[PDB]
Amino acid sequence: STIEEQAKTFLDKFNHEAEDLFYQSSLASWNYNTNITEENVQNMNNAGDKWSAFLKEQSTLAQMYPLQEIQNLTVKLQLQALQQNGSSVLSEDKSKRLNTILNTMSTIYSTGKVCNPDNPQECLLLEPGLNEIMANSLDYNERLWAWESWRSEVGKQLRPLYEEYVVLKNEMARANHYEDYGDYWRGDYEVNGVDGYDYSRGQLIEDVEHTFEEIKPLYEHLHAYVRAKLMNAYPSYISPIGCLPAHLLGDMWGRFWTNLYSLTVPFGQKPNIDVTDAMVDQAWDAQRIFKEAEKFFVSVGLPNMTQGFWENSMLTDPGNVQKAVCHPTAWDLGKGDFRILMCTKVTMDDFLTAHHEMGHIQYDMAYAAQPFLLRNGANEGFHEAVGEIMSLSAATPKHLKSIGLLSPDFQEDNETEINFLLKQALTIVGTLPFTYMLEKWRWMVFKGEIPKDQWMKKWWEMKREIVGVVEPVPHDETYCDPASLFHVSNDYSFIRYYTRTLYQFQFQEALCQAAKHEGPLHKCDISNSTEAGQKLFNMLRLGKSEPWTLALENVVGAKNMNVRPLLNYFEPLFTWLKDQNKNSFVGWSTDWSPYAD
Amino acid sequence: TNLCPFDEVFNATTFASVYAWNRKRISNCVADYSVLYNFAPFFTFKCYGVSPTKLNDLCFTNVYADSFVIRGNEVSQIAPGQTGNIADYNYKLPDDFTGCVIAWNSNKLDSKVGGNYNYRYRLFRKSNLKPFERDISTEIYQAGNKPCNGVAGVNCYFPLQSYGFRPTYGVGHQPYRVVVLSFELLHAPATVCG
Ligand SMILES: *[C@@H]1O[C@H](CO)[C@@H](O[C@@H]2O[C@H](CO)[C@@H](O[C@@H]3O[C@H](CO)[C@@H](O)[C@H](O)[C@@H]3O)[C@H](O)[C@H]2NC(C)=O)[C@H](O)[C@H]1NC(C)=O
Ligand SMILES: *[C@@H]1O[C@H](CO)[C@@H](O[C@@H]2O[C@H](CO)[C@@H](O[C@@H]3O[C@H](CO)[C@@H](O)[C@H](O)[C@@H]3O)[C@H](O)[C@H]2NC(C)=O)[C@H](O)[C@H]1NC(C)=O
Ligand SMILES: *[C@@H]1O[C@H](CO)[C@@H](O[C@@H]2O[C@H](CO)[C@@H](O)[C@H](O)[C@H]2NC(C)=O)[C@H](O)[C@H]1NC(C)=O
Ligand SMILES: *[C@@H]1O[C@H](CO)[C@@H](O[C@@H]2O[C@H](CO)[C@@H](O)[C@H](O)[C@H]2NC(C)=O)[C@H](O)[C@H]1NC(C)=O
Ligand SMILES: *[C@@H]1O[C@H](CO)[C@@H](O)[C@H](O)[C@H]1NC(C)=O
Repeated sequence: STIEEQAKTFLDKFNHEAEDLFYQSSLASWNYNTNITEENVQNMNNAGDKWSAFLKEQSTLAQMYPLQEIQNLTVKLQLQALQQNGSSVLSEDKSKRLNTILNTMSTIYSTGKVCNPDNPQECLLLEPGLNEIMANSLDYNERLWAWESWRSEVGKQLRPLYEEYVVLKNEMARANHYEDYGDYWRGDYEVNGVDGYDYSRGQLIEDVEHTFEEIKPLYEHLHAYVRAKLMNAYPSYISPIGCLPAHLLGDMWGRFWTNLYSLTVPFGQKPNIDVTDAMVDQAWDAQRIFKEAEKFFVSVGLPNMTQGFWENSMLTDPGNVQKAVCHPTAWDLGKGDFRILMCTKVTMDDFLTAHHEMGHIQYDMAYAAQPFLLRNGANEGFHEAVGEIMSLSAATPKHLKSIGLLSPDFQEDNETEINFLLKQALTIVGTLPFTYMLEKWRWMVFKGEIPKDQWMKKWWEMKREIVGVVEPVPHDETYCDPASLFHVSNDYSFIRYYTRTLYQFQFQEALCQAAKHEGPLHKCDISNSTEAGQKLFNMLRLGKSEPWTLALENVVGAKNMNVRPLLNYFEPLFTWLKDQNKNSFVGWSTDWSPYAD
Repeated sequence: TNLCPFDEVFNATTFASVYAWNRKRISNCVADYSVLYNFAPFFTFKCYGVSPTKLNDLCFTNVYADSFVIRGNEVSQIAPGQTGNIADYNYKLPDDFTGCVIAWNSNKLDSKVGGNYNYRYRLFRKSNLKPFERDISTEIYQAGNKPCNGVAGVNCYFPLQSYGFRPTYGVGHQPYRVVVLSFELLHAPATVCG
């Protein structure tokens, strides 16, 4: 009779219809992702299309129950999720234009190629050509050519599209009562109407900047050290006080500094840890890898994988006959069906990735009992954080020795751990100012704070000031280097990686405390610790039925994001960098550039 | 001195969906519950009123055998007093129950790769079913106060939802063929012996 009762009944109808239709779509998508055939391309599309149509119909139907007369917080959550119409608040004309622009930019990124200045029929795509250059090449001119030509051939195409994309997405977001599209994205972290746990959309900005301020020392010392090493590798190119050149950072954008490891390893002779040879020497196959992942998760009290997981998952490259999409993925098809798709190689990289993806699966099985709409992480940063802490635990020498791959006569010293922590910082800490700055530039462009005529001009200022990176070629406003990354020209919020990095170390620290771990945090393995597993399941079982702040407090006992676990994980390498830089400039000047002579 | 349906019920072709469970009068005949209890693939063989093989030594007036199909989470409800989704909207066990509940998997046959929607439940009903009651009526549910003269739409839904049975389901969401043996015994002539 009341509005909340009718809304409860509407959602009851919706959940069952949705389980069936979403299972249809996921199975066709699997079909395709395992057994490539034009046919079940068509099946994936038709199934996903019926699913999309069902969602639009149920969203129009859901907007007929106002949240203003609904009290059950969980009901209000589900209805608010089904009510976010999105791009259907624009005119149909503007929605078709927005979608046209999105598809054009996506296919420009995926099909943008550059051809060498000596052979107009030999070209490289981003993946794999230019990526292989930027990840493996040590020659300066080859790297510079790759960088500049990717941003001029394909970025120049993306400039006007991105301008119109800004206009349309700001219209879309202002039409759903957000101040701009960036505020719309920040709406993921929003929590209203639960006393002691609320969280606003600008509070995300404030906490991101406040925690980044605390990260700044660790990053400045890492930057000065990487500069010392690269300047040893490129004397006539890098200034000892200037920014790092953009095209010598490891990948196409300087998103991760991991590929600089060869050029900056502190103790370049100390043996690095890799158990691949041992797995092959003890006759390990993919079956054995995933069995060990299952064993790890069981060791802390979690359930072992369902019989469906073993009957249905694709854990190897299925030969040459049928092609498959080998990107490691974890699938929750719903209705009790969990799978992993991974073309596993008997290596340590794939060994760690297996525990990462099985952590995804464990998270899915925990909140399986929640309603359909609340079967997800606490916010956009919880799944990947959960997956990361599994690789953290299973990578440690204590665990590798535990499962028989590493011999008990392995000597952990003060050099090999510095090599390890430096690789970890090159991957993890290295991406943090990059991510913060990129999403900040986006947030300002969406809020209207950067005029079009200054877009790139602001970008490369922000590159110089926050990240410590200078562009090797002056760029006027004909470019759109932001869009030259996968995540800007395909419409994805980026702050998720910053938040995920911080979350994963809060998790790992809280769990290692519950596991009574002595010593530095990075060495910790949470195996055989049912109390850590219980403390984690207390948050995994929630899904997104409680505020993300409350889910976080369930693990770490704190209600807000916090950098101190990151800095604690990296404190040994912090002090080591402070020592190594005693004969180096720490910081950077923003006005030096390789082209200004 | 004839034997009781033995294979007619258990080893059948297809079971009825749960909203329209068929009930068969198992009477005037000697039952083989002595040696059928020992087959043992059943995933839930629990008699909530009497001993399993001892009950041979006690004739009953009119054993009722109700046969239908559910899933593993639905099996937890075919129980006296348990009111989940299925024991209060289609087939409720009386609180004073005395008979048997036999449950086994059924994936191999009652689930088909592509959505066997033959087997259905009731999810909506104006009132909670009363002990040992069958409702099969396809009247549209009157959730919204508004008149829903056979109308299918806002706040009024088809009260029958089909299990989208499929092989690749979790053991809890999988099909289970399930038979309830209501043992009754009173002054009426007891002609079900063993
Ligand atoms: C990947 O998808 C293809 C596309 O269906 C699968 O090919 C199928 O392979 C099965 C045997 O493995 C065959 O089934 C045949 O189906 C036809 C049509 O229903 C039927 O008339 C035949 O008697 C037979 O049952 C057939 O080659 C083909 N089925 C089709 C075309 O529907 C392939 O098996 C899949 N790969 C995997 C991982 O199984
Ligand atoms: C908001 O709406 C939900 C949806 O109905 C309400 O939660 C419901 O609470 C009832 C009664 O406590 C639950 O029924 C219970 O079922 C269990 C079977 O597991 C049984 O053991 C109990 O005896 C009881 O009958 C029902 O599960 C639950 N709905 C769920 C969990 O989805 C809730 O009370 C409303 N308000 C708040 C503040 O949550
Ligand atoms: C999946 O988990 C079950 C439940 O814990 C495991 O069953 C245990 O198995 C060990 C060794 O096989 C026994 O010592 C325990 O007594 C069992 N306990 C229970 C409650 O069953 C099972 O081992 C796991 N699956 C497989 C295939 O090993
Ligand atoms: C987690 O517990 C298991 C069981 O005790 C440990 O594995 C055993 O270690 C002993 C001694 O090294 C050996 O007999 C076997 O290799 C294991 N199995 C059994 C049944 O004892 C395991 O080492 C523990 N985890 C860690 C990190 O030590
Ligand atoms: C690591 O151990 C060696 C052992 O002789 C020592 O000389 C060295 O000083 C230690 N580490 C550092 C950072 O100096």
